[PDB]
Parts: sequence; structure tokens; C-alpha cells
Amino acid sequence: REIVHIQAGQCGNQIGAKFWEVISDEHGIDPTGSYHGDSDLQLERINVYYNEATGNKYVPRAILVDLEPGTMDSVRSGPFGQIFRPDNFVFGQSGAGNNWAKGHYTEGAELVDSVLDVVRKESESCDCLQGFQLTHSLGGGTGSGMGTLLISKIREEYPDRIMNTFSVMPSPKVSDTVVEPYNATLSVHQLVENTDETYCIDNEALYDICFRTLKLTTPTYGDLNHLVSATMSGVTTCLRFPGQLNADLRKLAVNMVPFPRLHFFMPGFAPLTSRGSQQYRALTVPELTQQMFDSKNMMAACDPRHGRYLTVAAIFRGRMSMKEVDEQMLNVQNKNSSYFVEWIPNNVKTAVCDIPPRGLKMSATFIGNSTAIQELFKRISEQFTAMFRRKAFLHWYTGEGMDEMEFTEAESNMNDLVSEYQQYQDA
Amino acid sequence: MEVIELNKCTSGQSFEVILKPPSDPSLEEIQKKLEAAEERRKYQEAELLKHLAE
Amino acid sequence: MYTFVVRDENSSVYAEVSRLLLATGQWKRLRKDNPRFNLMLGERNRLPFGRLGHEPGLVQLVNYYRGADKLCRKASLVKLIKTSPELSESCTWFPESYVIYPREVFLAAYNRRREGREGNVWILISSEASELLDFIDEVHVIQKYLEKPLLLEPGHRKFDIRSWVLVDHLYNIYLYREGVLRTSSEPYNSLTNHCINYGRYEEGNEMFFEEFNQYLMDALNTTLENSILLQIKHIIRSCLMCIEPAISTKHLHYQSFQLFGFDFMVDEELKVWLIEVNGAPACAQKLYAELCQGIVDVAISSVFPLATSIFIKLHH
Amino acid sequence: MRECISIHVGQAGVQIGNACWELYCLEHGIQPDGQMPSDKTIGGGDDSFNTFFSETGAGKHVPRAVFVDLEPTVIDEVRTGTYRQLFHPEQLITGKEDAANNYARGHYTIGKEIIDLVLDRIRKLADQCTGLQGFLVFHSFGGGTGSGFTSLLMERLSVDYGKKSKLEFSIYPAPQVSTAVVEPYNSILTTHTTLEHSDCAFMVDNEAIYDICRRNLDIERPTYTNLNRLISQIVSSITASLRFDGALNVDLTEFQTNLVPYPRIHFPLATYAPVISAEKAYHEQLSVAEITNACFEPANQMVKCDPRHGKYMACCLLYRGDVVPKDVNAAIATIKTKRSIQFVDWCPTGFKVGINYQPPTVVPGGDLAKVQRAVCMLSNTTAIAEAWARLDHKFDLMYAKRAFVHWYVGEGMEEGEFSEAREDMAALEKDYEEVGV
Ligand SMILES: Nc1nc2c(ncn2[C@@H]2O[C@H](COP(=O)(O)OP(=O)(O)OP(=O)(O)O)[C@@H](O)[C@H]2O)c(=O)[nH]1
Ligand SMILES: COc1cc(-c2nccc3[nH]c(-c4cccc5c4ccn5C)nc23)cc(OC)c1OC
Ligand SMILES: Nc1ncnc2c1ncn2[C@@H]1O[C@H](COP(=O)(O)OP(=O)(O)CP(=O)(O)O)[C@@H](O)[C@H]1O
Ligand SMILES: Nc1nc2c(ncn2[C@@H]2O[C@H](COP(=O)(O)OP(=O)(O)O)[C@@H](O)[C@H]2O)c(=O)[nH]1
Ligand SMILES: [Ca+2]
Ligand SMILES: [Mg+2]
Ligand SMILES: [Mg+2]
Repeated sequence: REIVHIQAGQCGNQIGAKFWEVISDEHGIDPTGSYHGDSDLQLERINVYYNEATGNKYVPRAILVDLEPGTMDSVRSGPFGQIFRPDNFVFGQSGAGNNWAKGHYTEGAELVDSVLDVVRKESESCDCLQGFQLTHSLGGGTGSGMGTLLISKIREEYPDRIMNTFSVMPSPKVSDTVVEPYNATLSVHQLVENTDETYCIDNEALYDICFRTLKLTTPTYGDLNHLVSATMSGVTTCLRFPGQLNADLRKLAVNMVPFPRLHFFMPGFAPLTSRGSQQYRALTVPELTQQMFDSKNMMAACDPRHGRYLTVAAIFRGRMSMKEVDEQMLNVQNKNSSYFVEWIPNNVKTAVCDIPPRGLKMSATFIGNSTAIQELFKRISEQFTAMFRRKAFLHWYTGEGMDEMEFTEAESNMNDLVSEYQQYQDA
Repeated sequence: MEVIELNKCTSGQSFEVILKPPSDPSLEEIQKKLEAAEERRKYQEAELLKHLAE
Repeated sequence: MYTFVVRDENSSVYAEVSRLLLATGQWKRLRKDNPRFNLMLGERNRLPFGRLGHEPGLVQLVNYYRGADKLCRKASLVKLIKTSPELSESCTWFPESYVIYPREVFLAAYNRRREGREGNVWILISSEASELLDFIDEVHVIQKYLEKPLLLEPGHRKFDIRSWVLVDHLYNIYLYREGVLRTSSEPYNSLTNHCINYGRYEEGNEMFFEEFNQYLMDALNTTLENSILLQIKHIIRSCLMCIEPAISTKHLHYQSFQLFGFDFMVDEELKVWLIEVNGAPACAQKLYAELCQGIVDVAISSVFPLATSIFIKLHH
Repeated sequence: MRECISIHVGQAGVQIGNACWELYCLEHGIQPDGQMPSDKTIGGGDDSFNTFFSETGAGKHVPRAVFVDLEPTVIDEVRTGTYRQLFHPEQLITGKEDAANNYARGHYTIGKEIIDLVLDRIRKLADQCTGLQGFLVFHSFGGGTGSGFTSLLMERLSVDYGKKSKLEFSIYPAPQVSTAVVEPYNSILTTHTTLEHSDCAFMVDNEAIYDICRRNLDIERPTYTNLNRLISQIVSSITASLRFDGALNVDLTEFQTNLVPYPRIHFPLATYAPVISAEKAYHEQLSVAEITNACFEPANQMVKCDPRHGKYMACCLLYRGDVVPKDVNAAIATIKTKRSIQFVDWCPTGFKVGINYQPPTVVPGGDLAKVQRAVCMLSNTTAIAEAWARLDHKFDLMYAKRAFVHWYVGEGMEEGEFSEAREDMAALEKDYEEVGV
């Protein structure tokens, strides 16, 4: 059951590169693509993210997408640059100028069929393809506009496969341009309708974690991305290592999404780890479980106490007593049963994996489908309307063919999304 | 109380003991149901492809 | 922290108990249909006993014993006493009682005393069988009215005794040391329900145990313990022990405790009789705080602990 | 001699069948290669064990069994396991991608693509039977496959073999060992569609097996292997009468006769004692009376429920080991005095007893210790409806919000089927409540 990974745009390709770096170190694959590890476990589900090449080499099933060549040249120059199949670098030359319209209607339309050709050629060599994985931001142009265009195309060609996104949400604290609330709102309209799971990685939350918790005074994008890559390895641990569950995208979707449009998850990691800073004391299971449910460990800036969990999935990594893990999990649910909806019984699943992530003996990853995520969308909606009530910066978009109507529809669909999440917060 | 119908054999025995007395659809319809679900699934798929064409 | 759910808002007693549990600061009340409770102060009717004790990581207790209704419904109680060997057919402390559905057993015994001139006043109290029997058709229990109740003076008043009994999860039988005496203010003419003058001889038609002891001493030269309470302890114990194999939650996946109200009438010869057993009893206003704290102590906090007694253990 | 065909559907069915067929092979002295020296009639026979195995010209004994999963991972371990030679390749049918915990994907969409091939392999088994009596179908309530493809298969068997009995061994879903939030949906749906097609069903609540494992086997975290070895002990108890000499429950018809007076109420409770840990050093062997009395403790039942607050319509005791009728009737006469055993007014308060002198067989390196005597009681008590009430309440909580419903509609199903199945279950609960009070 193979997955096809796709990273699009500056942010898309940086977090993607960091993801492949991290899981390639997990599976014992070096930069030349050869396996130099010490367990058969590391290969038991290597097919999910890697193809086999002559000489028993492993090549990530990763398509790299941009309208600019810069970032992808950076990827090639990077530590694991040579592991990617060179054919799978698909780039335009003009860029998207942080403009959803350019990504979705003009500059990205030129490029999209080429991307889809590389997708197709990765799918044809797949015994049973489960679905797709996209990494991108929603506040620029390439990742946002062309990423969602690609998601729409892919759903056309592979309608019965799972569409899965890791989507960085824009925040004024970590902001490149004032038009990010526009690019994100348009994007959310697409994601609501063409993805089965979207991990809402909020740049605001990453910044606060880097600042308040890790005591980094001036965090780069590299620090924010260390956090993102940790979370992504954690979320995908079950696909990549064998457990009692035998994990797949479709069953996760079924178990996490009671209503098709409410598929936006808050991720969390524990223990929070600064880049390079070594952690000497392993955590106790009660500690992992309290932290993993802590708001300060959420990658989306929402307060889980402001809403109710519809569904929860948690993944523990390391040598530890599964009895204690059950005890502590049951413990959290029974001590805070207010914040879990009662009309979805047994709505918290827990898996364990023996192999821990690099640097840690004990770790825990958290995937929450909480209605509190409405806060994030409300935030974007506010920022959106503040400009849109004056039609500010709209000329960047109307010049590319877009009309005011499409903006009003996108805004309206997102406000609807907020209303649904609210609807089940009081059910 | 009353032990009845004791049968023995070289593997075991059996008996009753009493204590108190007392005071479908065809293949045609299956294919019809399955094909109706089939049409509903293909119709929703067509609505999707139509939305995408728009 | 412990968790608990209320599902009978009428229960004065368990209103009391939930308020106490909250004010300990170690109990939190949940929404009525949250399954993740430690403790269920449950409904009086159709209590979903099949749903308890299936929550991983949750010790569950409920304030009712599934099956106890067979002691607490007139027809089933009479049935149980007649049919069970522990109660020995006609035992000494139940009035002659019969199930007639809106008949053959009633006539055979009753006409013997209608012929023998011995007082034939069964019970809606009449002496002609047809008069009350045909009237009931407009299930009922037909019981012998004890025509020689105990004289209580000054006033010549008939009365009944309620004792409150708590059975915990271990099947300990606890009798509350304070019983109540529901008096009739109007004299007797050769029904004591407080729902049916009131207040002449004592407050609210409630006479307590210290007072009734002193009356028994001064007037009759005896003790409440010796004259009445021993028979009451014998009846409470025989009843609860008959049904123990049918209702005990010793090896069950959930646990039951229950508060019962035992109703007695004493006759002129100081013999104690069992009127009815009630599964959902209301305490007396003076005694509420003490008895409800006792429930928390011995039924609830015995299972869910934190960090001189008011009961007599009826030993079995 | 009438043959019985075993059908194992989805992951739970396949792994439980594995456990059972290994136990059966130890019991009948059949080797992992299909050879049974015990069998002097070489190449065939009409022996009691031939009910479950057919013979080849090379002396190989071959399960009258078909394994069927919509995805290959589990049946592939059946294909590379200790008992690889046991099964002819055709018997092991596998699909390609599974039902994703969705009743409707297993029943409708993926189901219709494999139903005809399964039915033809089943007919390849049926054509080697001089007198087929029916099928034993192993499956879970909560899986997508085990739920949906099983109800599909059951409907088809009813049409192709309308004169053959069909018995179910059904795994009832428990959150401690759970795999999907929608398992109450799948459970209600498959029960409603399988009911009239199934003559007798033995329910097994994974909760009960789980607690039995923790309490009586001192295993903190039961794996599927533990649960399934125990389950196969009970299954073997229930089917030994079909594989051995005796007079009690000799055909599948007698299971309905002795256990099921009303066709709708066809879910007999199983209770099984003693379950003793192989790691217990000093163990005192329990008497006929101790294990018979254990049969009336809830903590030994395959489904936690309280038989005192129901009525009995039938009761069987299957003993294995050192047991003699005088000791059984002595234990019964003791128990009736001390326990709440009420039958329905229109049934005889009596026990049908079946004894097999050979002690329960245990798989070497297991968790169960050998015992001198064990018993498995099969009682049709209305108290099993407690499980239904639980299931139905969970179903109601979700369905009030149409939570997850869209997953089903999206595979071709209609919301109406949900409400229909639920109404059928409500009927079933009412029938139980009538019989039992
Ligand atoms: N006792 C026991 N229960 C099992 C076993 N395997 C799975 N289950 C239970 O089966 C239920 C889910 O059904 P599965 O058999 O796993 O699902 P399936 O038929 O394989 O269906 P899909 O995989 O969805 O196509 C859960 O409630 C599990 O507890 C087993 O080996 N033993
Ligand atoms: C693809 O990745 C994964 C897949 C699975 C998974 N796979 C197969 C069957 C499953 N059933 C449930 C499952 C069962 C019951 C309740 C559940 C789930 C999931 C969420 N709630 C509330 N989860 C399942 C699990 C993962 O983490 C726990 C995971 O990692 C993110
Ligand atoms: N055999 C008898 N002899 C004398 N009085 C009797 C009697 N049987 C019943 N009574 C009287 O009947 C009154 C009420 O009847 P009963 O005992 O059936 O209900 P109850 O007193 O417990 C109040 P409730 O029914 O509201 O719980 C009692 O107060 C008692 O004085
Ligand atoms: N966490 C993180 N966020 C980024 C990174 N690069 C850009 N962003 C965010 O992404 C948005 C700009 O999108 P970008 O990827 O640069 O646009 P694009 O390449 O044209 O699609 C802004 O909201 C940035 O804050 C990165 O490396 N890490
Ligand atoms: Ca032979
Ligand atoms: Mg940029
Ligand atoms: Mg499966």
C-alpha cells in the first residue's frame, strides 16, 4: 500500500525536504539511497514511501513542484538532495509572486500537466496505491494556488484514492505579505472539498512554541520546520512501521471524520524538542500523556478547552508498558470527559510503535479532530474581511482573471465551515 | 431429579436430566438490491465528475 | 476526582447525597447521559442495568439492586414470602395476604373466621368480601387488617414505624439507628400515611425514637430495643437474606447498594408486623443530613475513598 | 456421516479459524502435514472426524474449510504458517484491498466482486460431500469484511443450499481490543441482514475473553493469540460432538433443536470452566461440582450479562475429561438449591449433558494448563439481550447525529437501511423482553 508524496512551493518543499531527511534517517537510508541499518523492521514497510531501484537502492516516492527554481535547487544541494529521482523535479521559471490566482489559474496551469505526468508515472508502478500526501503552505501562491489545483486534478484522475495534506496556515507573526489571508481563504475552500485529511499546522503556533517553550528568542523558518518534521514523522509512524493495527489512510479517515467537511486536525508533539539540544531525561508515560494533550504542544493555535473533541488518535513511540499507556489514556478521557463528545463512543484510539524517533527514548504524537479549530478559520476570516471590505490588494488577483465573486464565495464557504464546527460544539 | 435417555460409548456418555415440566430472498432480488446500490454509487461518481467539469 | 451522574431529580435523598459529594470537592457531576461515570444515582424505572460495568478503566456503582423490586411491590412481596422456603410459608410476622387479579384462596380461609365470629376485616377496608373485591375491579393485594393495633396515649392513636436500611456492595445490612414513628393524630374507631389534626401531640405527626422509648418505659415498663426493635432486626435480616443469592453483586462487573424503607405495625400484644418494603424511600426532614452523610460514608466512600457510626450492622 | 464446511471471513474469522484448526489437528492426532497415523482407513472413510476433514489418496487429511479475506495480509500468514500443507491453495481466497471498517464497502462495492468466486470454491468443497449438513461461519461483527461480506455470503448460501444449516461463531466488539468507531453500525447492519439466514449463533464478546485472559491467565495485555487460543478451546468444546462419537448434538440440526426453540432468539450464551494458567505452579484440580458451579458465574461467560434476570429456554453441558453422570447430577441438585435458575413456563427445567472422556487438549507453549476435567455450558438465556441493548444504545448515540453515515451512503447504501436494521434490533429486544419477563 504505497503513498505518493508531493511537495509544492517554498514552504512545501522545505518541510518536505525535512520530512524525507527525518524518515530516511529513521529507516537507515543514507543520502546515496542505500540501506545501512540494523533491523529488518526498518524495511518491513519501506515500500510505502520508497521505490526499489537497481542494486537494492531506495528512492522516495516524492514529486517536487515549484513555479520558481530557487528552492528546489536548494533541495538538490541539501544533505539528502541526491536521494530524489531527478526526473521528479518539475519547475516553472516565472514564479507565482505570492498570488493564489497565479498558482491556480495562469502560471500554474502551464505546469500542472507536467506534474500530473510524473504523478501518473509514480502511480503506474504501485501495486496498491492508497493515496496522496501534499505538503504546502496556504499563504503564498505556488503551494496555495497550484497545490490546490493539483489536488483538484488528482481527485479527477484518482477519484477513489485518499487525498491527504499537511497545510501550513499563515499568521501575521510569521508573515511574508499582506495577501496571505486571501491566499489562505481561497485555499480553504478547496481543501474543504477535495481532501480527506488536512493537518492544520499553524505558523503562529510553531512560533509561540519556538519562543515561549523552547526559549528561542529569534526563531528562523528552520526551527519552525524542525517542529513540523517531528510532527510529520510522528503522524506517519504507523504507516511506516508495523504494529498491532496494520495502519492505512482510508481507515484513519473513516475513524476520524464523522462528517466529510470536518476533516481538519490539530497536530501535537511531545516532548517538545529544540534543534540539536539533547534531551537527557526520558519522559514517563503520564508525562507524555499530559504534555501530548497540553495546548502548548498543539501545532494549531486553538485552545482545545474552547471546543470538544469529535475524534482523537494518539501514537506513542518507544519501549514502554502498553498497560501504563492505556491506563494514562483512559485516565485523560475519564478525567476530562466534558471535552470529548459523548455521542461518539470510544472516540480515542491509541497505537504504539517500538522504534522511537532519533534523539528520544519516549515520544508521543497527537491528532485531534476538535471543533475548537473553528478559531483558526475565524482568525483567517477576520483578517480576510478587514481587507476585503475595502477591496484592498484585489488588483493583484483581478489582473489574473479573478472576479470579486469568487472571493465572496470563498469567504462564505469558510464562514459556513465555522458554523458547522460550532453546530457540533453544542450537540 | 429424573434421569433419561442415557447413551454410552467408549468415548463418553450422554443423557438428559429433568427437574420440572412445562406449565427468504431469491438470487434475483439479491442482484436487484446490489445493482441498485451500484447505480447510486455510479450516479454520485457522475455528479462529482460533472462538478469537476464545471 | 470521582465522577457521578444523577438520573432521578425527584430523589430528595440522592439530591442531598449529590450535594454532599460535590461539596467534598473530590466529586464532579456529569451530564445525565455521559457513560463515563463512577457512580449512578439512577432512575426509578427501567434503570439500564445491562449497560453498567462495561467501561474500561471505570469502577461503576449504582444506588439500586437489580431484582430488589421483588421485595418492594405488594403482589411480588406477598408472592415471595409465600413461595420462598426461607420465609417458611406462613411465617409469624407477615399478615395473611393474597393475590387477586382484577380469588379461590381468599374465600377458603376468610369464610372460616366469618363463620367462627373471629374478626374478619381484611384490607378500602371492609368486612364483606364482595364489597371490596368487586370494587377493586373498578393487580391488588388482599390483606388481613390487624384490628388490635397498639394503643398510644394520650390520644388513642394508631401508628406505623419506618426504619431505613442500607445494603452496601458487600451485602452488609445496615439499620439506621434513628427510626421514625408516623402517628395518626385522630383517634382509632373499633391509615397513617403522612400524605393523609396534624401537629396536636407532636411536631408534624412525627414521633422519634428517644421519645417513643420513654413512652414505652413509663407506660409499659419496657425498652424499645427489647419489645419491638429485636423483631424488626429479625425481619429486616430474614427478608434481605432470602433474596441475597438473586441480587448480590459480589462477583459482578458493576456494584449495587440500595436504601430500603421497612414499614412495621405493632399490635396490642407488642408483636411486630411487616406492612411493606419500599425501594425508593424518603427520609424524615430532621434526619436527612445524618442519614445521607451515612450513605456517603458507607456505600459511596467505601468504594471510592478520599484522603461512632450511625448504623447497626445486622449480622449474617 | 454428514460433512460440515467451515467458512472463515475477514481477519477475526481467519485467525480464529487458524487457532481452531491447529487445536483440531492436535485433538485428532493429525500432523501439520495432513497425516493421521490413527487413521487406518487410508484414502477415505465415514468416521466422525471425517465430518471436518476429507482424505486424499496419499493419506493426507484436509480441512473442509475455506478462508476468505478481502485483503491478503492475514491469509498469507495462513499460507506460510506451520499448517501450510494442511490447506489446498484454492481454499485460501484473498482480495486485494479491504473494506476499511465499512459495512457497506464489504457488502456492496468490494463484496460483489468476489462473492461468485467464494461461492464456487464452496461448491468445490460441497461436491466432495456425500451428505452436507451445512456450514460453520467464523467472522467478526465489527470488521468491514467480517460484517458486510459475511451477510452477503449468508444470503447467497441460503439460496444455494436452502436445506442446509448455518451456524455462526461471531465476535462482538469490545473497545479494549477495538479497531473502529463505527463497529456498532457494522454490528447492527450485519445482525439485521443475517438474522433469518442463521440457525444458531454463538456470540463472543471480546471484552469477556479479554478479562478472562487478564484475571484467570495473569496476562496483563492479551494479544490476539491469547484470545484466539481460548476462543478455540470453547469452539472445540462446541463442535467436538460433531467430530466425535456420542449421542448429543450429533448434527447441526440438533443445535437448533436443543438450543433454539424460537428461530429469532438463536444466540446461546457460552460459559466455560476452568481457565487455569500454565504458569500456575501449585494448582488444585477442580471437581465436577466446582466447574459446574463456575458455569453460573458471569466472570466465566463469553458475554458479561446476568442470567438471574432472565429466563432459560434450554441448557446443555458439554464435559471433557474425568466426569461421570452421578457427579453431574449431584452438582446440579446442589446448584438448583443455591442459585436463581428460572425457565420459561413452556419449557422443561432440564439439562442435556454430554461427556467426552478425553481431557481438553492444550497447544504446547500456550497459556492454558492441562486440567483433568472441563465443561462448556450452552444456555439459551434471555439475559444475553444485554449485549444487544448495549450495542443499540451506542448505535443510537451516533445515529442521532448521522455521524459517519456519509461513509456508508457513499458506497451505495441508503440511510433507510440504517433505520431498518435498527428497527429490527428493537423488535429483537422486545421479543427477548417478552420471553424473559
Ligand atoms: N477475538 C478476536 N477478535 C478479533 C481478532 N481480529 C480482529 N478482531 C476483532 O474484529 C473486529 C474488527 O473486525 P476485523 O476482522 O478486524 O475486520 P475485517 O473483517 O478484517 O474487515 P476489514 O479489515 O475492515 O475489511 C474488532 O472488534 C476486533 O476486536 C482476533 O484475532 N481475535
Ligand atoms: C494511517 O495512519 C494511522 C492509521 C490508524 C488506523 N489504521 C487502521 C485502523 C484503525 N482504526 C483506528 C481507530 C479505531 C478506533 C477509533 C479511532 C481510530 C482512529 C481514530 N479514532 C478515534 N485507527 C486506525 C491509526 C493511526 O494512529 C492511531 C494512524 O496514524 C495516524
Ligand atoms: N394489616 C394491617 N393492619 C393495620 N394497618 C394496616 C395493615 N395493612 C396496612 N395498614 C395501614 O395501611 C397504611 C398504608 O398502607 P400501605 O402499607 O399499603 O402503604 P404505606 O403505608 O407503606 C404508604 P405508601 O404506599 O405511599 O408507600 C399503613 O400506614 C398502615 O397503617
Ligand atoms: N513553517 C514554515 N512556513 C513557511 C516557510 N516558508 C514559507 N512559509 C509560510 O508560507 C507562506 C508563504 O508561502 P511560500 O511557500 O513562501 O509561497 P509559494 O512558494 O509561492 O507557494 C507564508 O505564510 C510563510 O509564513 C517555511 O520554511 N516553514
Ligand atoms: Ca479414514
Ligand atoms: Mg515566499
Ligand atoms: Mg481486514
